[PDB]
Amino acid sequence: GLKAAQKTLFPLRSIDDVVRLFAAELGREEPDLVLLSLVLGFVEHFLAVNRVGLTYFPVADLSIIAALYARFTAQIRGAVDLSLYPREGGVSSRELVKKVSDVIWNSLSRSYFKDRAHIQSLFSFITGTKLDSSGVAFAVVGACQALGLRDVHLALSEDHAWVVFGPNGEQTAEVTWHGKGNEDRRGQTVNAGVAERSWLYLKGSYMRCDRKMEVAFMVCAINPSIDLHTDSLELLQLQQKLLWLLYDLGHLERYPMALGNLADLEELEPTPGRPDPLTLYHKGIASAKTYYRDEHIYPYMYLAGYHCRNRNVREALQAWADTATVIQDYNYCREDEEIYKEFFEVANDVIPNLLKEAASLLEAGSQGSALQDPECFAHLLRFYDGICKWEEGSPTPVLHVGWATFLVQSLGRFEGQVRQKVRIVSPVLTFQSEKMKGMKELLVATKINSSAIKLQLTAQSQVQM
Ligand SMILES: FCc1nnc(N2CCN(c3ncnc4sc(CC(F)(F)F)cc34)CC2)s1
Repeated sequence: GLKAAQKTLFPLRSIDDVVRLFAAELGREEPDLVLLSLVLGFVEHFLAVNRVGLTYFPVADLSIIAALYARFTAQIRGAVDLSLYPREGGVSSRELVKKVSDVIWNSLSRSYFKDRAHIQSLFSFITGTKLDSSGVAFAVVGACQALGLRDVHLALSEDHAWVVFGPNGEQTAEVTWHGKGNEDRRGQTVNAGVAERSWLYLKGSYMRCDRKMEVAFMVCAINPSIDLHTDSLELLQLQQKLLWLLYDLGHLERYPMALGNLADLEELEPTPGRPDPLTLYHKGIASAKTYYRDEHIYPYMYLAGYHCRNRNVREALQAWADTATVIQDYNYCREDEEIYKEFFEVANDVIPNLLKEAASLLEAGSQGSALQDPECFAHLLRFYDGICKWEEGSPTPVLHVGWATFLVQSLGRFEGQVRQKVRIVSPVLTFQSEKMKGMKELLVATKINSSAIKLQLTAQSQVQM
C-alpha cells in the first residue's frame, strides 16, 4: 500500500494541496505514478465530469484514494505472478511487459468510445474500466512500477506511446493501439517504424521518459474540458501550477510539448513574474533541437498557432515554414495521418483565411502588411517546398489538385512586384524539392499561370482533350 509519509498531506482540500502532494512525490526517489494519477483523475472527475455538489474543490480523503489505490495494486498483483518471469540484473523481460500489457487490456470494457475525454487516468481505469490509447501505455508503466519494475518507462512520440525497458533501457515494446483500425504490433519493437522514417516514430528521436517525465505526462494529460464551449477554471489552474512546479524542478527540460502546453495556458492566463508564452514556445523548440535532433513538428506548430491567433502573419508563416522544414526529412507513411491532416488544414484553410484577411486589411491601407513583404512570400514558398520534399520517396503521395487550388489562390494574394523580389537560389530561398524547383519561373510571374502551377504541383501529366 501507500507509505505513511505519502498519507500525511491528506485530505486534499484545494488545488494548492494537490500541488503540495506532487512536490512531495517529486522529492522522492520515485514518485508514485499510481497515487498521482488516481488523485488527478479523482479531482478531474469531480471538476469536469460531474460537478454536482461542488462548492470549491472536491476533497480527496485518504480513505477514498487509498481504497482506489488498493483496487489497482490488488488487480495487478493478483493477475501478474512475478515468480513466473525471473529478473536478471534488475531488468524486466519482454514476456513480463507483455503480461502486464495483457492484464491492462483484458481489464477494459469490451466496447466504448475510445477518444472520449476523461478516460486517460487510473481513476478512469478503476471506476469505468475505460482508457484512451496513451492511457493504456501509461497504465502499463504505472502497473510496472507497482510491481517494482524500475526499468519500465513510458516512450512517447508526437502521436503514439509505448514502453521502453530491459538492459540499458534499450528495448521497446508496443503496448497499446494506434489510431483507427491499425492492426496490432502489440508486444513487438518499434524498430521497423523507426527504420521507415515515419513521423509516428520520429526516426528514433522520441521521448524516453524517466519517472519525473512520466509525472509531466499525466499533468499534460489533464483535460479541463467540461464540454465543447466550457473549461474548468480549477483544472486549468491546477494544470498550470503543476507544470510550473515541474518546470522549476527541471523536469520539462526534455519535454517540448509540455512547454508548449504551458505556453498555451500562460497565453490564456498569465502568471505574474513568469516567462511570456513566446519565450516558452522558444524553449520548447530549443528542447527539440537539443535533445531530439530538431525532428519534432509540434514545437513549431505551437509557435505558429500563437502567432496565428495574434495575427502576426509573418511570424506564423515563418513557423509553419519551419514545420515543413522538419517534415521534409521524413517519409510519409500510412499511420502518419494526423500530421497530414494538420498540414492539410494549415495549407488549405488556415493560411487562406489569414491571407484573405490580410488582403482586406491591405485594401484598407495597411502598412508593413505580410502581403507586401517578400520575406512572407518566401516563408509561404518554403512551407510548400517542405511538403513537396516530404512527398519525395514516400510510398503514398501527399499533394493533389485540392492542394493546387489553394496554392494558386495563396500565391495570387501577393502582387507580382512582391513575388519577384524573392531570390530562389540553387529574401533568399533554396528549394529542396524537385516540384518547387520546376515551379520557380511560374511563381514570380505577373499573371499566375494557374493550370501550369497545378500540373507542376500534382505531377498531373496531361490536360483534357
Ligand atoms: F500544434 C500545436 C499543438 N497543440 N497541441 C498539441 N498537442 C496536444 C498535447 N499533446 C501531448 N502533450 C504532451 N505529451 C504528449 S504525448 C503525446 C502522444 C500520445 F498521446 F502519448 F500518444 C501527445 C502529447 C499532443 C500534441 S500540438
